[PDB]
Amino acid sequence: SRNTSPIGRNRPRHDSVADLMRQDMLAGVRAEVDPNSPTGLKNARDFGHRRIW
Amino acid sequence: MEIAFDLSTIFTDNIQRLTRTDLLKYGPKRYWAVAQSIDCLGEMSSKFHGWKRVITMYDKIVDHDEEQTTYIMWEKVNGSKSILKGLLRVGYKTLYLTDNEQNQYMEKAMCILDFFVVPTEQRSGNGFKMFDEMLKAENVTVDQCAFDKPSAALQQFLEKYYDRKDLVWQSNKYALCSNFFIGRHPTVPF
Amino acid sequence: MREIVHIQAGQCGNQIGSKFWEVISDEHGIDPSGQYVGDSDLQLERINVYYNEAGSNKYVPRAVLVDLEPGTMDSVRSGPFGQLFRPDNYVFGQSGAGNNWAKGHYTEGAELVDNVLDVVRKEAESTDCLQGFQLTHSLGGGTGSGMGTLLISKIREEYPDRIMNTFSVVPSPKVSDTVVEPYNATLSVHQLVENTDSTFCIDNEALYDICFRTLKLTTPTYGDLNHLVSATMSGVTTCLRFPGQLNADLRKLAVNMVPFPRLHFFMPGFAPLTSRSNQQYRAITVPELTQQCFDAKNMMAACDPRHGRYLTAAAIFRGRMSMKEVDEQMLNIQNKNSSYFVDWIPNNVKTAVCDIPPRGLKMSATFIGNSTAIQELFKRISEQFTAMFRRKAFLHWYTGEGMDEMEFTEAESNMNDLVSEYQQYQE
Amino acid sequence: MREIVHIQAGQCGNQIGSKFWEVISDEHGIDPSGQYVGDSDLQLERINVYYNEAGSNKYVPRAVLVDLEPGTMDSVRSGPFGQLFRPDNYVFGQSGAGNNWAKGHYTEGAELVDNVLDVVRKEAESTDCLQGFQLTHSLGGGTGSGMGTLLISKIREEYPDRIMNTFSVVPSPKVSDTVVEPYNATLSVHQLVENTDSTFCIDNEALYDICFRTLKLTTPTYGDLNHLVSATMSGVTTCLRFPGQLNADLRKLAVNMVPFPRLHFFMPGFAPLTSRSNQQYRAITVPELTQQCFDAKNMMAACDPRHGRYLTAAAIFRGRMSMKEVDEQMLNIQNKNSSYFVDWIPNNVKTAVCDIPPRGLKMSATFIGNSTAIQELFKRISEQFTAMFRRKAFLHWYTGEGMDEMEFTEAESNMNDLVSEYQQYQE
Amino acid sequence: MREVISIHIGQAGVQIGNACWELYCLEHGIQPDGQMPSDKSLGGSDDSFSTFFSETGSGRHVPRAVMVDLEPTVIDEIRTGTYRSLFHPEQLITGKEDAANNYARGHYTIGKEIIDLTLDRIRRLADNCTGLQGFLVFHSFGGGTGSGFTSLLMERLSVDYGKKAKLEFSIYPAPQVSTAVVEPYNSILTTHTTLEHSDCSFMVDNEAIYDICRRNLDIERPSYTNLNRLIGQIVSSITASLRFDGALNVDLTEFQTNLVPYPRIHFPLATFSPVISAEKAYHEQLSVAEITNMCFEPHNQMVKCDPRHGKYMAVCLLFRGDVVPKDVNAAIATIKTKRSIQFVDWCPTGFKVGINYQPPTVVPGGDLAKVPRAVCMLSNTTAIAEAWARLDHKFDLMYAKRAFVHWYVGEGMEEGEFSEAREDLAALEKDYEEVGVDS
Amino acid sequence: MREVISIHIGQAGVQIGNACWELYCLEHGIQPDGQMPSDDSFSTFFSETGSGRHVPRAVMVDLEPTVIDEIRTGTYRSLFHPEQLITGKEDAANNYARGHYTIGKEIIDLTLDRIRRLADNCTGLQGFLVFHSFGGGTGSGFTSLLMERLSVDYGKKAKLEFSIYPAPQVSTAVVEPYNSILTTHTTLEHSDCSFMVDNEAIYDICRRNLDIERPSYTNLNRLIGQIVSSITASLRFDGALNVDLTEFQTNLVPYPRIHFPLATFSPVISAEKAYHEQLSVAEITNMCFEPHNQMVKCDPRHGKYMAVCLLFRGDVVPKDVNAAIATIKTKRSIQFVDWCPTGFKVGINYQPPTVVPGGDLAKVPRAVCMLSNTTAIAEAWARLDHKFDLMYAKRAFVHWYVGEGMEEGEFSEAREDLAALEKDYEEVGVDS
Ligand SMILES: Nc1nc2c(ncn2[C@@H]2O[C@H](COP(=O)(O)CP(=O)(O)OP(=O)(O)O)[C@@H](O)[C@H]2O)c(=O)[nH]1
Ligand SMILES: Nc1nc2c(ncn2[C@@H]2O[C@H](COP(=O)(O)OP(=O)(O)OP(=O)(O)O)[C@@H](O)[C@H]2O)c(=O)[nH]1
Repeated sequence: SRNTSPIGRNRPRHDSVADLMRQDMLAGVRAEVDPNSPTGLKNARDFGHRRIW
Repeated sequence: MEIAFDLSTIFTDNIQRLTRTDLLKYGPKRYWAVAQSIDCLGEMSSKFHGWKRVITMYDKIVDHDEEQTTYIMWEKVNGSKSILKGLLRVGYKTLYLTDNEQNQYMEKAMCILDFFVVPTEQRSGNGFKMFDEMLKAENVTVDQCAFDKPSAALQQFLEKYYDRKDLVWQSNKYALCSNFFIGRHPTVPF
Repeated sequence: MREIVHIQAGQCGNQIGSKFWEVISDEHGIDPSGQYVGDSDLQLERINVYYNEAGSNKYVPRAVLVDLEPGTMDSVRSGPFGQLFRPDNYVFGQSGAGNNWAKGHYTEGAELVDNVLDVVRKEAESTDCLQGFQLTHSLGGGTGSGMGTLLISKIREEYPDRIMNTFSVVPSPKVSDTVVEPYNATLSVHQLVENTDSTFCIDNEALYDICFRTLKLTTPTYGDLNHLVSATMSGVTTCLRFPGQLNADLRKLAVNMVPFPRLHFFMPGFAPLTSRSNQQYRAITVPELTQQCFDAKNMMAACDPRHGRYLTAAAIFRGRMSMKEVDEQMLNIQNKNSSYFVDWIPNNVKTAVCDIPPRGLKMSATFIGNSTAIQELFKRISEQFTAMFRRKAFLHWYTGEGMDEMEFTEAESNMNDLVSEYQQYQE
Repeated sequence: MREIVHIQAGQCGNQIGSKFWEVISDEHGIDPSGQYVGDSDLQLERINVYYNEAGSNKYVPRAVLVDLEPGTMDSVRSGPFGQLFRPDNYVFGQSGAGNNWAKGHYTEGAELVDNVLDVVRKEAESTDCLQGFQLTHSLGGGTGSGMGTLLISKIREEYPDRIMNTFSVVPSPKVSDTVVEPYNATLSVHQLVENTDSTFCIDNEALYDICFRTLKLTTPTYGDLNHLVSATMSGVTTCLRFPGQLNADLRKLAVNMVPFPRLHFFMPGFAPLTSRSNQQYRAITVPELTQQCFDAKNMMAACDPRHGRYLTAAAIFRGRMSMKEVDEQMLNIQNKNSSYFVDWIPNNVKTAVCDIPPRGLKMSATFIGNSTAIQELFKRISEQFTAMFRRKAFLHWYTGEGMDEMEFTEAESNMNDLVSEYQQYQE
Repeated sequence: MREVISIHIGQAGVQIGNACWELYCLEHGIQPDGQMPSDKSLGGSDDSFSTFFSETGSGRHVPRAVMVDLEPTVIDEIRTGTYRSLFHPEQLITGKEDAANNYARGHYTIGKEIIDLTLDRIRRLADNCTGLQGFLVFHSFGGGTGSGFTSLLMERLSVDYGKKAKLEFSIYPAPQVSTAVVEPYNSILTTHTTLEHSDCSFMVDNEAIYDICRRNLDIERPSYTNLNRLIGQIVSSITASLRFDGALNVDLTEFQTNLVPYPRIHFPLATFSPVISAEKAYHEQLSVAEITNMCFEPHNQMVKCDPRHGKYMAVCLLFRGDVVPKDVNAAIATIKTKRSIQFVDWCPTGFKVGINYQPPTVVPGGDLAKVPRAVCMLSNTTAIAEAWARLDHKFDLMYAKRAFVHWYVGEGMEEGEFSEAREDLAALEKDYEEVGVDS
Repeated sequence: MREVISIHIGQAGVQIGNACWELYCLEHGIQPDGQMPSDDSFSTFFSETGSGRHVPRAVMVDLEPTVIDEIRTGTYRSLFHPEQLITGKEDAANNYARGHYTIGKEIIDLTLDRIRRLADNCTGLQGFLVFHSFGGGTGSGFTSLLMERLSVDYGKKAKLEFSIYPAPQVSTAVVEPYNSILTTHTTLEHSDCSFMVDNEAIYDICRRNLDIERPSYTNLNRLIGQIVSSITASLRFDGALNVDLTEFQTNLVPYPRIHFPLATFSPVISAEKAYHEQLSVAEITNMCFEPHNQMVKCDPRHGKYMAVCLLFRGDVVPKDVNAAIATIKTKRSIQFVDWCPTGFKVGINYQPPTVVPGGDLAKVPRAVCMLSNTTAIAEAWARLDHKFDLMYAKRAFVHWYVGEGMEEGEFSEAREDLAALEKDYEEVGVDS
């Protein structure tokens, strides 16, 4: 079979320090949560207001 | 991002269809470029979507209990440098599906495990191209596919390019269209 | 030169503080990611009051987020402007105090207060000259009220000469959501009297009434109430951050508003509060602005000022205007309602005029009042505490953490002494 | 001009050198294929320090890879940088030393030493003016700890005046990963004290502690540890490749470090190591860099520097900064930690500022500390060796390859002297 | 982060646990196979599954439940049924012979045979979790196993864990419906242990739920499945605040602090007001005021006692889905102004309102309709003393002739224990009567 | 470049080799016919025919031809080279002398010739793998003779023997104490590492774990194949801190005669229970040291450990291994000698175990094979010594050996040699 063949790896070869050292990466962005999700509803209601003025 | 390798000499065309056997053959020992691309794209997707852990890894794909098919976009820039422009992972899972009127289902349906596009060219005709190529390769229409927790971008993409509405919120945290004639009903409401 | 440290305790404190930092960042043109995206150099100047520096025009608030439940930290981080704060400032326990003042004040509060004080003093020593501390919490809850009182005591022990302002959300019978909240409120009033320099008592009933009658808010969630409280919080400190004809910092407000050391329980308000329908049907000039400032329905303490003589008042204006008009309106509002103000004090209103109005308003005027109507606001809680303590209801929960009925009796006596002191100058 | 020859011995040393070449190629803009893809003229002005020009824009590193087990060379060839090195520079044997110092130092590596020296000489005579040798190995292993010492002795015999830098990973009790590592460690440190001029003592336990605490990494792989060591190595020789305000090469560093010939063991570190979350909210300045270089937790040796007085120290800063700030930081650190520095040397800490920072990094500071705290590590290794030598735990495996029993006594004899010499100046 | 451990004892406990775990599997998107089909549900706020379902290294999810029964029939039904792969094989603890509706048999004789294994499995689960909030114990209050083994396990857990919360959901015997002729004996024998070893004994009657299904769901002839599903709905709504985001969260500790006035007065009444058929769903407005009013009506209580004859001490409302706190405040005001709903004079405010942003989920094929709003009204009322009065009357009538006593005394029980349990129940009802008296 | 010669002697050794080579073929993807459809790991165990067919590097010898003919008629008849399956005419009849002096010598020449033929074709010989049973006649005597000649010819090469120690009470022969005693003397001189196992211990493992109450000799063997594959996997699969046979011997063998390690495979659980159990590195490391998980029927708690090798496989992080080892060392029950402060050796490999179809073991992500050189095996040798004393007091069945050309005094010599070995462990186990 094919799965019987030797399996390589990448987790040992991951170098997370290189990402940490690169201070030039300052994206600071995150995807919007689902508005209908409970966390989305909380963000809209408790942490959100409608413009009054 | 970008990867310093000749992705032209390892992949036949711009769109590459990689399965579990394909990724096993493209081992990191002698073909590290593809595995590094998979890991980098998975990490970028996890960071962008804000997930607590990465969901797409080469190691987590090769050892999975079921076969999965992944898609990646590569473009050679200047000799030994190439860039990554997207990632798509689709697999076949037995879903405990349900529909309106509390219908029951058991039919196997296609799953879009992950769908990430680079923010530089997110809407630049890349996601549509990848999805169309995946549909052509699998010869499977959208009417028999399931989406795993579609972020607002996914459903707006479906609205804009396929006019598919009334997405059902499955109890399995999956989303499907209104077409449920794939199989019979193990349990009718009454 | 007058940096201010912000402390958030409890769920209500955390949410109101998040809204406050959202509004402050809106005023200063601070990106939710911490960058600066403003257009006026006035915002960039004097930004050290609320924001430290992190290099490459990135600023992080001088805010400490405290709560015994990590879920509040997760919600704050996931919410808007969550990335603004610093993770080292996030200090939390294992489980919430469970509406128990003793749990959040003697065991879990005591365990967490060491880390909280370490973070607070680390932030304070980074300031050139701190103006003081401002804290946001809720008296009804256990974590908020208990650990807030503990923090107030510890801070007053550590920084005796600095200004401590707390924006307490006092409980009310009409919008009561906790069974044992009278106990927590009674326990916390004593500490608030003893250690805080000036407290801005806030009630959810008053804010809901404002949202219903002043504005036309339909289904007003907690976000709208927090936004109103945030607007007041930003207004009462606009002189420390912006120029103005007649500046007035927090110490000046305390001096003008506090005749006696214990009579420092204020009554906040926001003037330019008009419904979305009555927007073009009313101007926002100084006269109606002050009239809304002194209107009884525009109070955030849910006690009618008509039932108690005003001791002192302070309307902190913002935006371009004329000092003559402001002085005329203050004199008119003092003369036309002389029965509502103490006769033994000649001038009862302190005037402060800033230069930068809130983003989106031509002018604004945050009103604070040391009225004696707080008698009713505290007397309702005293009555509830008396009724509950008559039969020692729910008291085993408090005594399980190392409490005694003597503490409850002392707190009730202190609250009664406070209300009697207010009644002394009532009439 | 001031060329450096790099030799990688053992699995640990070979992997560390591979990661070091990755880091150097990233800094100098060298493509993994060997081509130059950089965009700054300073990346090419001093490319001769570590590389050799291949004519067609290809730059082959001046590295000699040695290991008795061909698996490491096979992995390097199959790695991302298989074509970077010269294919004839991989000098490998047939079978590994079997974690046996006797084998690699007396028979199995003894056959290979001739070829290794031949390739080292071929690399050396191609240089315009050789500066020194960089040799990476592990004290706990067999082939690394044996071949490295034999090759060091041969090089010192051949090249008496050229400086010798060894970046040796030292075994730790908490990461005890070999039954017979104390024997190899002592048998190697004897030759190190005898021959080399500068040894950087890296410890796996300290690197794990740094990755878990400072960087907050849940799963520290060997790539991360090798990247830390590579960053340290790049920082050490940053004055040989990039011009700066105050330049300090290898020989100047050696002169400023050692007060006596046998006290040439150092504990390095890295300044800008920050967590993923705190990266954006931390202001990187000369102070923060200095108090992180001199932080006890940031040291890459298991021994606590606070347990012994510093002999000499030096931080090789990188990036644009004011030398007044650097001098003030050094003076402040000297004043605060007066108990941790020797009295008989007036100015202990050395400084060096380099203009070009690491790629993607605004500024950095590589710390090198010559302290008596290494006596703790040496005492631990000596105690383990004594425990395993009272009863001759594994002595026969070493006597089978031609050693005498007396050699192990002599090897431990110098450890007592080496510990005493370090302890002699400690107070 | 916050985890709870569910213990289901006896046939009734195990069946209610089946209902509860079906509902939780639907709530968290977990298949009966134990695998979560969603990989992206492992990040973000979707980590709510860690409260009830533990995660293994194979990608499956193992519920934090212990199914224990002296007889193996129902557990074998589980092992053969749809949830074969869900529960951990060593968590499905079985004996060899049932308790035969004998409290002594389930307490000492057959209890001691497997009490050690049960405690070992519970300790093994507790060690794995790091944020154990408390224990949710499900048992029948009038059976043999679910009384004796429940008492033994409760006392052992109280000794070995102490301050950890212990929430009990017991099927209290109905006033008229009785499937066991000797159930009052077991009920009073276990009411002594559950009084000093639990924290919130949410008692339930079978006849009350039968009436609820008859009048609301139009189910003329229901069975145990509907009752178990309703109880599971109540438990899930109670625990929703531990795993879902929403304003005014209610943890277990604050729940007990606000609802339990005195150490012994911890016997509330649990109800699920928005119960309605799918046919009547369209016509109903399902407003917050309507739901809150449906909470307090005597026909929606799940213990067959008249709440009018007693005074409410503390009421906890745990809303779900689209709920605005202004609506809740208005509903509380309307409830307070009603003269029929009598509150004690020593409790001015007794409404611990909890709100959640997770709408209730409906199991396929269930009787309950899909609703956007739901709430559980849990009130500590003095009107529950009537149930104990009925139980005391039944016990006195049965014990005057000393009937069935030999069965109990043949397994180590002594009549002194019967007298002690009866005296304890009399003292408890006296405490309720005396506290209900206004000051 | 790193390949090992494996030799199977006796019925037990041959049957173990069946499972071992099935497991190797599964791991390397070689079809049982010897053809691999679809990358150099097989060089350790298999040789290239130049036509795509891969042949194992094994020599199979047995005096009785029944089992070898069974293999030659079996499914795996196409793997081994047809004329290296060396068979005799009659067995040794559970007699050491029969398999050493009379019948074994007639076939020892051919066996050594085939071993030499494999060695000459070899280029990177690492060591010898010998599978045999102490209790049997041929598997004792012929193994003794063969490994003696192998030590003479290739004294510079490692010799690893996987013997089947007789169980304390479970036995299938009446004269197995004699054979085991006679083999004990000859294993000391030539064998470099003897990983004996007990049938009773594997029976208990298959009973408690795997929930199998009728385990045959087809289940015991699969486990031994897993053990040997885990030992050898560091030679054919890349990983962090691979352990060669020379490294294994250096780390595990403190003294020239103290070279009798145990063997253990921890992640052995049933498929129905594997899914619901979290098999962390700490858990498997902890259950390696359980008394009932060792594949020798002895209590390691009574003895003191001297050298431990942990050969992890699959998804393993070195930090997790270090934490687990620290946790183990903090436990006072697992006692180590005072003169070996660092008695742990770790081998981490990236290749997870390959599960045999229809086998008793489930698919797991990580696995560890712990080989400990402890003094607990002195109890097993003491009980065997007592059995030999009981049988030799009356000279029960020595007349067969005398009539087969063996002196009676050889029994006393072997007895005193085993007594000296037990005294050696008693001496060494004493702390400094
Ligand atoms: N105006 C607001 N009132 C709020 C808000 N959140 C809660 N509250 C009210 O505050 C009161 C106390 O509730 P809290 O959640 O603060 C209890 P606290 O967090 O202090 O303690 P723990 O729950 O033990 O952590 C109660 O009446 C709530 O209805 C909010 O965002 N705005
Ligand atoms: N573990 C295990 N032990 C086995 C197996 N086959 C036989 N044995 C054991 O072998 C021992 C006896 O040795 P055998 O191999 O039967 O005999 P022999 O060594 O071939 O010697 P002869 O009788 O001369 O053939 C007994 O303890 C058996 O239990 C097997 O497949 N696995």
